[PDB]
Amino acid sequence: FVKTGDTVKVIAGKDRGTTGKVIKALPKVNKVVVEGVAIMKKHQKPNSENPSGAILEIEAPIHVSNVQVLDKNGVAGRVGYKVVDDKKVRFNKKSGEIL
Amino acid sequence: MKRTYQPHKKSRKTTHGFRSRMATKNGRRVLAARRRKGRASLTV
Amino acid sequence: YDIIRKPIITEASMAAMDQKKYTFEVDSRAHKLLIKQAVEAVFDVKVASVNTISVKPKSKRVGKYTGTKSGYKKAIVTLTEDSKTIEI
Amino acid sequence: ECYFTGRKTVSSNNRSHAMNQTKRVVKPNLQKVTILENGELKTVWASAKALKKLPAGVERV
Amino acid sequence: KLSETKSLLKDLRALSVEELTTREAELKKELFDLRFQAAAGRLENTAKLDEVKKTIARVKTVQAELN
RNA sequence: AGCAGUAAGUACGCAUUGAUCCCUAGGUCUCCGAAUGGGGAAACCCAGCUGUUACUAGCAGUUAUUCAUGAGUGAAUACAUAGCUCAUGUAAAGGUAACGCAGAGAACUGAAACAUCUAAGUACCUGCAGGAAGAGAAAGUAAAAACGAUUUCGUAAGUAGCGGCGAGCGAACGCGAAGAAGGGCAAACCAAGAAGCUUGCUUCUUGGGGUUGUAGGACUGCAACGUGGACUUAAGCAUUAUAGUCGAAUAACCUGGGAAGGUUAAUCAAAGAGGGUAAUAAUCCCGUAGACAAAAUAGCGCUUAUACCUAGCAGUAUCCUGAGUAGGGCUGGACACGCGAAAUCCAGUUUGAAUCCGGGAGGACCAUCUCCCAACCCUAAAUACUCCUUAGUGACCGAUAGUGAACCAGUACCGUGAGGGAAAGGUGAAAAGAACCCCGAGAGGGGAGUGAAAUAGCACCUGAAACCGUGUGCCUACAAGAA
RNA sequence: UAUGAGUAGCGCAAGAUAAGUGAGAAUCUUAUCCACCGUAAGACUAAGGUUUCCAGGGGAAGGCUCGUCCGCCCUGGGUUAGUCGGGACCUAAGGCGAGGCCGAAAGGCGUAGUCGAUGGACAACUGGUUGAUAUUCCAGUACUAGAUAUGAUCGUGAUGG
Repeated sequence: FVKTGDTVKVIAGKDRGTTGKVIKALPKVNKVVVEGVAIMKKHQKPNSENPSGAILEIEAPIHVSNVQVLDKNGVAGRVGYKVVDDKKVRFNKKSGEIL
Repeated sequence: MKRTYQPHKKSRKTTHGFRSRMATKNGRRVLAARRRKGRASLTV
Repeated sequence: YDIIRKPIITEASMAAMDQKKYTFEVDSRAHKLLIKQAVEAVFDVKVASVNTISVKPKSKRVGKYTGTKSGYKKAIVTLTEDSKTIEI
Repeated sequence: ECYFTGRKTVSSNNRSHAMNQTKRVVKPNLQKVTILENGELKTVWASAKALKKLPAGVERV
Repeated sequence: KLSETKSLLKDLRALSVEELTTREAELKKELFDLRFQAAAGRLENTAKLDEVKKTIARVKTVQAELN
C-alpha cells in the first residue's frame, strides 16, 4: 500500500476482523507486522539484551490481502488514491474518505 | 622415474604468456575462442 | 597529498616506539623517498629512511568462498631523534 | 607481383590423359622494369602483355 | 533533514579550486586523524568517512571540474 | 516512506522539509589490453620533453608506427633525386553474434570395389563489407508480333539436358505473386588558361556538351516541367521510445491452522488476462481494460522556399560511342555442359582487329530475319540471419528434463597446453529454528515448550527400491532341490 | 546398495619407564636412559612449493589407527638493504625485427636496432637481536656514487683511434 498507518482490519486468516494500529509496515516485506495481530512468541535463550529470554511477544506479519486499511470511521475497502489534492489523497471505497 | 613437468617460472611462461599466445595471430585466435567461451581465466 | 593509509599496531610496534620507528601504510603506487617527504610534510618528524617490505595478498577462505584478502606495503618508518613522535 | 597488370599468380587445376583431377598454379609474366620518368624513377614489376602495351598509353598509366 | 542542508549549502557557487575549495580540496583534504582515527578506533562515529569524502568528491567533480 | 544491494550483521546514522530508489545527461574514470615514450612473461620497470610546484620530489600533459598532406633538408653528384627532419589529419590499426561476398580450398563417403564422377568447390582457413550484402538497367531472352533492368517465391519439373550415360547431378524459357526508379561520366565537341609556348602548340587544368539503337550527341534548329528522379539541406508540425501515472466492481455463515473452498446473498462491466494471498478470488492486492505523462532522450513521419541537374523537337558538315579490345592459337575453369558438334562467359599465355556503310547475339558454322549496343561507373525496394532491446506465444520441459550450467558454470576438477568438463532446487504459512531442564568431554539425545503438525528440527515436502534390522505364528539340526 | 570381508593391507628403522596433560593418552608434553644416522638420516642453498612459518585457541572432516598433537581448522602476527640477487650496465646462444626481400593471403626471411644470463662488469663486515627478521634492525668501522654548500683554471678529453 501507501504507508500504514492506522488501525487496520484483518478479514481472512487466523484472526478474523481484528483491527490494530500500524506505522512500521516496511512494504518490501509485503506483509505487515501489526500489534495484537499474529501473535508470535519466541523461546529466546537467556543471553544478551534479555538474560532470561524464553518469551518474546514479537508478532508475525500477515499479507497485504489480510491487511485492510479503514478510514477513520472504521470503514475499509479499496484505496482510491491521489484523487483530490495537491500531491495525493488516500481513501477507501464506501468510506468516510479520511486518508 | 623422472616425470614430465618439473617446470620453473620461465618454463611455465614463455609458451603461454599473454604476448606469447597473443603473438602469432593464431594463439590469440584460440584465446578469443577462450574468451567467447569465457572460462575461469584467460592467459593460463 | 596525505596519502598515508594507516598505522600498524603489533607487539613490535612498541619496540618501534622505543626505537623511534613506526609501522605505517600507504598505497602501492609509491616510493619511500616520496612518502618520506610526505611524512616530513604532514608530520614534521625527522626520518632516517623507510625499509622496503610489502605484503603478499592472503588468499585463504573467508566465508563460503575464498577470502582473497589483499596485501599492503608495510612501511617501516625509521626516524632520527629530536622530533615529534606520535602516540596514536 | 605487379600492380597495373591486374591479377596475380592465381590458382587453377590440372588435367591429364583420361584426366586425373589435378591442380595447377597460374603465374603471369614477371618482369621488373623501369620504363618512364614522369616524376617516376620507380622500379616495379610488370607483365609482358603490359610490356607490349607500354605503347598503348602506358608512359604515365 | 541534516544531509540536504549540510550538503546542498556548500559550494554550488562558482568560486574556484585553490580559491573556494581551500576548505575541502585543501583543508579537510587532510583526511588524516579522522581516517587515522579509522583503525585507530576511539571514534564511535562512522558517517564522516564517506560523508566527508563525498563532499570533497563533489568538490572535485563539480568545482574542480567546471573549469 | 523509509533507506542503510546480496543476507543474515553490525553500527554511526540517514530520510515525506523529500530521502532510499527509477530514468536522462554530465563528471571522474587505477593498471593492462588495438595498447602505442622505450623495453618488457598481464596485472611491470625505466624514461625524455613542456609548464607546474618543489625537490637529489611530485603534479599535469607530450613523445609508438604506417598512410596522407604540407614544410624544410639535400649524398654519391651542379640543380635534382634518394635519404633525413618537423608539422597536420584516430585516418587506422583493433574487439567482433549471425548472414553476405571474394580468394584459397580438401578428404571421408557413395558409386556395392574403384582410377571418371559424386561428396562440394562443401568441412576448414584468410580477407573484404553493411544492415543486409551482393543485385542490376539488355553489346538480354525468344521466335512469333515477343517482350522489355534486377531481386525473392511458386510453376514449368527432374522438364530440357549432361554424365565410367553407371551412380547420379541438373536447367533455362514462358507464366503466376510480391517488389516494382534508374541516373551519371569518359568520348566527340566548345570556351578559358599553360604549354611541345619548337611559332599555327595539340599535351595538361577548369567549366559547359551529353551518355545514345533503330542510331544518339556534338553543328543548324529549340522547351524550364521539384527531383531519393531536375538538390534523400535547414525551419516548423505531428508522434514514438526514453521515468511512469490514474484506473471500477462484496458481505455474512460452515469447515478447518487458515477461506478465495462449500453455503447464503449483492455488485461491476474498455477491467471474469495472469500472478500472489497459510486452502481454488472478478469484486483482497498486484494488476488487468482503457485513459493520461516527460523537460532529455534517441528517433520516425508531414509542410515550406531553399539544399541542383535533366527534357521534347526536325536536319545531319564530319567526329564520337568505352583497343591489346573483340577476336584467333594453346592451356584451364564456370556455365546442366565430364572437349564435346560444342555454344556463351571468365582466367593465364600468345597474336591481334574493325569502329556507324559499324559491331555483336540468336548453342559448330554460312546466308536472310529478330533483338541489342558491350569492352566506363553508381543504383533503394522486395531477401538472408540474429549475439542483441523488449512486447511476448506455447497440445515446450519440469531438476538425469529443460542451456554443459534453475544451484556464484564454464564452477569444481583433469591436463603444461590447445582442450575437456562435472554434482547439486524444495522445512514450515510465518523461523515462529526447539527458552528452559536433564544425560552426555563435546556433539548428539531426552523431556519441556514451538508450531495445524517435531517421523517437521535445518542437505527439512513426499517417501519406495536394493541393504541392514528388531520383534513376531509355523517349520527345520538322517538332509544330497532351478529351490 | 551388496559381495569378498571383519580378510588383505595398515606404505622399508626400536624405543623405554616415570611424571604431567586432560575427560579421555601409547601414539600429546617434559624428565631420564636407550637407540639410529652422521661424505648424513647434518647446514646452507638453487629451481620449486606458494604462507605451508610462528603465537594463541579448537578438534567437523584430514592425519592410513587413536589423538588434547599437528604442514588439520579459526584468529593474529611474522620476511626490513646505497653495498645481498636482479633491474635502472653490456652481451652470447636466440628471439623479435622498422627498413628491404620474396611470397594467394596469413605469412616467412632479414640490415639497422631491440631485448634476451647460465656469462662479463661493482661498495659492508664484525657483534648483538626476537615467537619469527637479519650482511637488511642497531654498536663499531667503512667504502662506493651523487648532491648542495667551495681556493680550479684554460680542462675535459668521443660512438672515432
